[PDB]
Amino acid sequence: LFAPPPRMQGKEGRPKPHIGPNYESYVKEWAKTVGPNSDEWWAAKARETLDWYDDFKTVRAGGFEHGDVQWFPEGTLNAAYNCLDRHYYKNPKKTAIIYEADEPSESREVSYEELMQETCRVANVLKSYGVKKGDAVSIYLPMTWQAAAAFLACARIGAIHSAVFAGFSAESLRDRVNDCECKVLITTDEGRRGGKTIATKQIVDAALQQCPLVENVLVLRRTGNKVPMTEGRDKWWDEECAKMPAYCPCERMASEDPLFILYTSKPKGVVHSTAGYLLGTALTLKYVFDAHPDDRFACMADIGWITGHSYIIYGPLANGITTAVFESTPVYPTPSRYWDFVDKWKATQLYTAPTAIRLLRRMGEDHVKNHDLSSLRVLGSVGEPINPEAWHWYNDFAGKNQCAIVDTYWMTETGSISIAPLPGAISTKPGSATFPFFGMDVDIIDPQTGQVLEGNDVEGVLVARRPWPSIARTVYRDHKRYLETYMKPYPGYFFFGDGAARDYDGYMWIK
Amino acid sequence: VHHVHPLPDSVPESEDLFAPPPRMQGKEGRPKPHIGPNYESYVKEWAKTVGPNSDEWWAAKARETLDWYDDFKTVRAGGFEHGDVQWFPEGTLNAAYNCLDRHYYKNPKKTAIIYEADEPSESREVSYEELMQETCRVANVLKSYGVKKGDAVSIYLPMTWQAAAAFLACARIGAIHSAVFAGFSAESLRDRVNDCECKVLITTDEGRRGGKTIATKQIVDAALQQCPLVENVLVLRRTGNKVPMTEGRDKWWDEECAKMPAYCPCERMASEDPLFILYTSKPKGVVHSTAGYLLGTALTLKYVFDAHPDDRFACMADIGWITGHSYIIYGPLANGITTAVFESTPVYPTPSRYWDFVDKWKATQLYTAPTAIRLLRRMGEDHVKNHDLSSLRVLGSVGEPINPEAWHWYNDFAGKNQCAIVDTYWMTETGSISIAPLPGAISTKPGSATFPFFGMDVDIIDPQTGQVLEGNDVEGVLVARRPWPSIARTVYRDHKRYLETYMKPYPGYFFFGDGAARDYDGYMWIKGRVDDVINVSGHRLSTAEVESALILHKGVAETAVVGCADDLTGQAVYAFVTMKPEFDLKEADLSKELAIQVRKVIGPFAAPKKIYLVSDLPKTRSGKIMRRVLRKIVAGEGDQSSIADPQIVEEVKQKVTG
Amino acid sequence: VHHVHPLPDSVPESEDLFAPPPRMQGKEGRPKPHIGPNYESYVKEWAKTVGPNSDEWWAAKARETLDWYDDFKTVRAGGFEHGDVQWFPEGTLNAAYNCLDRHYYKNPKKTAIIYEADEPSESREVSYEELMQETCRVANVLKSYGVKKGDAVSIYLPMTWQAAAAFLACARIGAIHSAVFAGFSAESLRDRVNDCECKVLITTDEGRRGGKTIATKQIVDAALQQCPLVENVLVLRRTGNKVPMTEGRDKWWDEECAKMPAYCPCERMASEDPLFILYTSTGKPKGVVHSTAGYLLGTALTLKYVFDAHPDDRFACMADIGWITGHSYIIYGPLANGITTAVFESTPVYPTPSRYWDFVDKWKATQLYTAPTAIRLLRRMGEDHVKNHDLSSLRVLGSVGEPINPEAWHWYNDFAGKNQCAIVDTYWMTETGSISIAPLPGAISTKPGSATFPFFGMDVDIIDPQTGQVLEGNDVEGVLVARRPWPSIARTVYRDHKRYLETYMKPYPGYFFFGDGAARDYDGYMWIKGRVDDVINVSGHRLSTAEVESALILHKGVAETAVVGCADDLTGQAVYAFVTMKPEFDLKATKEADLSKELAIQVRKVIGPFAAPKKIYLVSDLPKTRSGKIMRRVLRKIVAGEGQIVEEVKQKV
Ligand SMILES: CCCCOP(=O)(O)OC[C@H]1O[C@@H](n2cnc3c(N)ncnc32)[C@H](O)[C@@H]1O
Ligand SMILES: CCCCOP(=O)(O)OC[C@H]1O[C@@H](n2cnc3c(N)ncnc32)[C@H](O)[C@@H]1O
Ligand SMILES: CCCCOP(=O)(O)OC[C@H]1O[C@@H](n2cnc3c(N)ncnc32)[C@H](O)[C@@H]1O
Repeated sequence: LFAPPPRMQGKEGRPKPHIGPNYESYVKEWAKTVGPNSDEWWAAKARETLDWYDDFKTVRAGGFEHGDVQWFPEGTLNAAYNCLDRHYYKNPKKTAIIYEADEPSESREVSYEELMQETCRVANVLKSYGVKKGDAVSIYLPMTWQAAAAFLACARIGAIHSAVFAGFSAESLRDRVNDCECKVLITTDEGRRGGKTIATKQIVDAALQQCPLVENVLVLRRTGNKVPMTEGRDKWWDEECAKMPAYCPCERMASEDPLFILYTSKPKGVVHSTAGYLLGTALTLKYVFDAHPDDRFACMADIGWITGHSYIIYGPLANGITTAVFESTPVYPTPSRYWDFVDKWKATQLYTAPTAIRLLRRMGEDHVKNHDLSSLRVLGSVGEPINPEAWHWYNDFAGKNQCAIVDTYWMTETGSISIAPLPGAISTKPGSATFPFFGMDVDIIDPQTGQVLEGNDVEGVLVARRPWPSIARTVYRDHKRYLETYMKPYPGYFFFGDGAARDYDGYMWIK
Repeated sequence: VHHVHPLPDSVPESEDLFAPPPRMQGKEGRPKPHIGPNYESYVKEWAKTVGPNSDEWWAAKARETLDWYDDFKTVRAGGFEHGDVQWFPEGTLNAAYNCLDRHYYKNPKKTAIIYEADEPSESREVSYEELMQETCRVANVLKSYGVKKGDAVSIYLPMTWQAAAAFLACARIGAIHSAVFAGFSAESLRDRVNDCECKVLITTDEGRRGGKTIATKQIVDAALQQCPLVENVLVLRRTGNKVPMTEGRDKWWDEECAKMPAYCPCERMASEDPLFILYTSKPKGVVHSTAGYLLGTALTLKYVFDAHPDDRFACMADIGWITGHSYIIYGPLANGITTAVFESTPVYPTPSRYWDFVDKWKATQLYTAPTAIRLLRRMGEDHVKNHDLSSLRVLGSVGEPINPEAWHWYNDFAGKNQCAIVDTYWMTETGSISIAPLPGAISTKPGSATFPFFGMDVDIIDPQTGQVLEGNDVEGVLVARRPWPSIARTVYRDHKRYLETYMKPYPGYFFFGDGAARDYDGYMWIKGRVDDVINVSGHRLSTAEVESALILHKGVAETAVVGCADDLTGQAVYAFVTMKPEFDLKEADLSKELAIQVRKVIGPFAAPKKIYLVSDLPKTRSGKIMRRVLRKIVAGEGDQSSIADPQIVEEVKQKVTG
Repeated sequence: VHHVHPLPDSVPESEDLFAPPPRMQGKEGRPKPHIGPNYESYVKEWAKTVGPNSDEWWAAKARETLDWYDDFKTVRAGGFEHGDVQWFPEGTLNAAYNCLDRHYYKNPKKTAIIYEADEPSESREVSYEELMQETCRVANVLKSYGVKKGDAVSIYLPMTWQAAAAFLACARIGAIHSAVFAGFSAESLRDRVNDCECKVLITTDEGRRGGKTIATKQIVDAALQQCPLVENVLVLRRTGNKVPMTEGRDKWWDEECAKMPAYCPCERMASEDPLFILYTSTGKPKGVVHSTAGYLLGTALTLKYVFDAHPDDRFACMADIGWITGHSYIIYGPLANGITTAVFESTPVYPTPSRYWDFVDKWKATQLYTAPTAIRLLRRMGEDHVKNHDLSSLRVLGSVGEPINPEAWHWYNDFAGKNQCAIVDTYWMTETGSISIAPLPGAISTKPGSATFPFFGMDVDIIDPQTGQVLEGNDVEGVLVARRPWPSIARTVYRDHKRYLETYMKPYPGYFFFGDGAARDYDGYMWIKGRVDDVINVSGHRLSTAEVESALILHKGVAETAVVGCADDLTGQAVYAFVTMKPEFDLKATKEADLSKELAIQVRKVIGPFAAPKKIYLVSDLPKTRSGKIMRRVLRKIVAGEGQIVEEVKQKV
């Protein structure tokens, strides 16, 4: 066990946590977010967290059975306005993105103003190509800060972006491009990671040879090395944006308009809508990571995955804080890079996968023991169970046993963290996600019985009892596959696909 | 000394007045009427809805009745002269939101549609949840075809419940639906599909009505060979019989919808955005806009039929005509009540069908047409006399004048003398009911529409004089003084025809095209189309008044009178007469009895010069008597395909020319 | 004593200050000024509109002046450096609603347009009802061609009242209109049509201007042979004479409109959606883009305050909708205010040079707005055309387009105004959207040739082009800059934002650069001296075109002049003058040599000895654009040797 450490109780001049100090304080608030009286909390949270063009009237409707989940349906908003414009109007020079380049010397801070201006220019480029509200746009970009401008330009005009991880092959890119039927692709000339050159345009050129709908390719000049360019079809990002004004109006989006598709391994195009997803990411960032206005949030994932979607771009920028976009690897130049980064920028949270937490602990304690790491308050794990040898090391060499460790469990289809400790309220057990997040009423069902095994010291499949705002709404042009995979196996429930157990202490353990 | 006479009736005028019966007085546990309990309560509310200070009532009614995304500022503007009528123009709303979403959110399992299939066993209740989900899937299918706000979508569907989902899916996204009655020939379909220039058509494999199979998909294919703009066809699998499916163009409804999410956002529509095009009988595309039309249907449904939240409204018309647009789909669903989609005919499997339907579902109101009333009246009382039917409180009649004889049969046997009868006058171009009794307030006369609805200020003009005839006991052509919210806004891409037809004949007025009389008590009588008058020796006759006289004779089921030129009287009346099957047939003596009764009740100038006793009248598939055919046959123009049974035409030619 | 001099004038400076006359004082039954009665009343209101606390006033004026569908939250944002200017960004509205619907709802029979046809008898009044219905019909026609929000639509229409309907039909549905002056060549039309990539073009069969025919449809057909994207052409039947019509592509306005309803909904536009592109004529055609709310607010406010417009005024701007002046002060400005605006189809000299004054007395115009070129044309025609007219309905007379010489200014004040009108010399540009510097007629005492003081929201300064630094205080001369964005500034150059930044934002970083020379005199009055590019540096003495031309016109029988610089080895540059004499002048009686001597002598007395021209050319007319601006770049290169009025000038040179 490990109760909330000094940095998560207001001591040493730190911000006091939003939920604290004990489990009773967490349960008091979470109880407001589930059950038949939880609309009130969700309605206020919706109106306090997001800027709306038109208010909503209904909080929620629909359910798992037919896949017609609705949240704040009559409201209209825009994700770019909430992640850029509204913070730009309040503090234009605040840093939105810490761009940590592959080479450390090339890093620099990108203000909300600069990010909004680039987003507006790209939005104007997409409009000049004929991209309309509801069209899909594919994005094949590595971890340069302009990836955020690419996402938010699509959201700004109501286009649906579909991000394709920049390590995917020509065939995997082709499949995802063809499935979403985008007519525009946004990519780079080359990607730079761990000191090597990704030939992204070369992969794009070979992929597009079997992509008959793509008519326009916008190419970011990331390296300037000679890459092939197809006349008419291919245009340079900087040359196109130079022609455009640095402001663009926001399309007024219905709450349930699709915000993006994310193909997850045939590739299944997981579709998230606008307000519910945006709310879930902003509330999870705030409470699960205890974000405060001046925080510098360092999520080391990739924007090609949902972790990059929710916890690099949408979550942090919606909260108006600073977010890191890390271009390199955990061990380039040396295995100390994560900590070189943490002290150089004074990151207040770090968020990473157990895979990397174990490629660092394997590289030796010499790379972490002589750093400050004092700016960190919360350390986060995501993607896979953290072995108890990894949990203790991340607490020791990364937190100096003074940061809370949040084991966050979720999936692409949940949009936002489902079960995790709130670091100022929950005492952690290594390898446990502990209690479920606001809006997540989870239970355990016996697969041999189809019956929920109530109580403690139980084990079975993990399910959810009621829809939550950030839940994925469909699988793109394959709603049947959406109902069969998540909704058919346990009627009245959502089926995560993961086994789980709840021990005597009520703590959840994800198998 | 009254110059205006009621439609011929066998009941004395002094005993032919019908006050709201106990079921419409808040007795017997029935809901109390919204407007009651006498005429002055009608006038009291009506007076707030016309004239220089009616904006306040209409602004308030609009905001109470409909859920708006954005409020309106202006209540009304525009006018007849240039056809620029506007209502609530700055407001935005969506018709599918008002007909589905807002009721789904309140009571998702409440029944939206009683789907009464052709085969009675296959009937079932469709919840607001289920109808909304199917509406959103179809809307999502339409968007995947590139249907945008303001695009036309043709609909060629019979009376299954999915037809409501087709209408509402178009409105959900701001597309303009153009519904085509599923009984129309390939040529009529083609003409409508081309005129509206839609790129998408929604239809069935087949339809089932009265136990026969309608080969809609086959008809579609013949039409589409002459509709170059149609790219997508969405085919509902209603029967499952093998039908042709053109690769690429044609997709199955259930297969497309299975790919799509069960919710879809609503397009935020301006008040004056076109909601639909409805062709009449070149085909004239009557355009209605959104807020004023929807408000019109919701208010008339509520007040003309005294609808209350648990009512099960049984309008037996077809969504292919305005009666089904306004009083099956939009009016009843906007009010959040339960509405019937009746897939069958009134006499299938037997003429007991309406009454089986009423008691099975405890229908609270019934709304049908005089041809159906006369059709069941013909088949006798065995099929109706032994039902309860006490769930009914209001019985409606629409489409033509209802002969008093038929009115009394409706009142005696459908209503067991315990329902109010609402004779509702209106047209496709008026959007909603223009003149009718409010059934908790108005004392009814058989054959009279009585008094104008909220927002309708109607007068009678002497057509020779062009001036309004002030007062009572007057006769002329019906006109409306000011625009009302649900009036048609244009004729599709033919605004000149719209102004020339309704707005030019009497400037400052809307011209209905009907002759009308207001009697001594102020009751309005719709007598017929202006174009259909018979002039005999200077006496102008409506067909309805002579036909009402003929049906007072025992054994008569239905008649159609026509005028024919005459050298000494200008025209003469000719009558085609239909008898109940039970009547014992001699023919020459019955015909003389019929002519004598017309001369006694109207005058010798109305007496048919000749009477043709036929076994059936020529009727279209939609049920109307084919009067032009009868006229042209009497006129010697026998050699000059809407006919439901063409063998009848030869039978009529034989009896006239043989 | 003063380093900055007024433009040379025959009147002594101490009698040359003109307080608001009684028509502008609320006497004789005239409306009381919105701002008055003196300089301090102007300053008191103007201080609310600039500086770090001016949001409150702009938010109030925006909500009071325009009808909004959605309110805004942010008043202003962005700046010159990147060209991301935003005003009222979250608000939504529609320009057609604001110029038509809301006035139609209140008083439908009020006259929106006084249509003054080429022939005076063919003129008539167009109600707000009639104009709204024609706008809605055309908007419905455009929607039937598939025009969507954000599409561009070219307009090649002469000055008939339907030009306003075509602009507003585009605004009504959110299309971006691109108007092209109806006299432009086919090659000029082609370039503008292709640049904006429109698929629809609105035009006439023919235009009528001064009894001459404008083969608009013939010119169009030539242009469209090289315009591949244009699919639909809507042809107004202005004359009904036989013009070619291409089957399918071309349709008749009246036949299309007759099929359409006479109401059409308004598209809900964001504040910063583009309203129109307007191409200007030193390089390629520059497509200046204005957005919706700020531009409309600016034209509405300037119309109200610079011309002191009141609800029943009959505003007579004599420009052409092909230029920004007609955009701002014929259509959008006056119709947003709900008043009556004039659409004048003729020329100032058709039928007689009394047309303007015939027009003014026929309609009882309350304000007149025209250009110095027209003023100096009527001047040379003689005063009998104006002398025996009433003209008393007038309260404000305005001048736009170029520096107005004091000689022209007094002729305007004495004859057009009978010394009872305020003269408002209005300085601005296509790129400013609306009037930038002008007298407020109920408050400001005018000097002949001074624009006087900045408008609400305009915070201007003078920079020394030789140092890049602002000149502090009064009695200074340099180049005019603005310190902050204003609501109606142009947002970009269409698909060429880099040219927008390089031209306006980069010359003096931190400021907006107008490209004009200017001086702020000892009283704080601003004087616009000419274009920076037209300045002539004679041995260090920087001479502006306006002051030398204003000197030359003080000579008897001089009608109009242009001076340009060319390099001379001794003085670096020397002044070269092209002079136009009134047509009655006897060129044989006066040897041109003695004319030159008296002219060069007259220049030395008002400006200085360095300012005399090195050579004077007598010409019959000067090279001018279709707008009327003198094409001094042509004269400068022709004088520099580098080669129909141009062939006459080159031969004479
Ligand atoms: C988490 C988003 C990254 C990619 O998301 P994805 O590719 O959709 O995969 C989701 C799967 O990650 C596993 N997982 C996630 N967090 C935990 C945790 N804290 N403890 C144990 N397992 C975890 C689950 O098995 C889940 O199903
Ligand atoms: C009304 C909806 C279906 C028909 O709509 P439509 O096809 O546009 O027919 C309009 C014409 O039907 C006649 N009509 C209609 N209802 C009545 C009535 N209650 N009493 C007398 N005549 C009536 C009129 O002549 C009218 O003008
Ligand atoms: C203003 C609309 C018509 C021309 O619009 P434009 O074609 O954008 O011309 C812009 C240039 O016109 C000159 N100019 C304009 N008005 C004045 C004035 N009152 N005094 C002195 N000069 C003036 C300037 O040099 C300006 O830069």
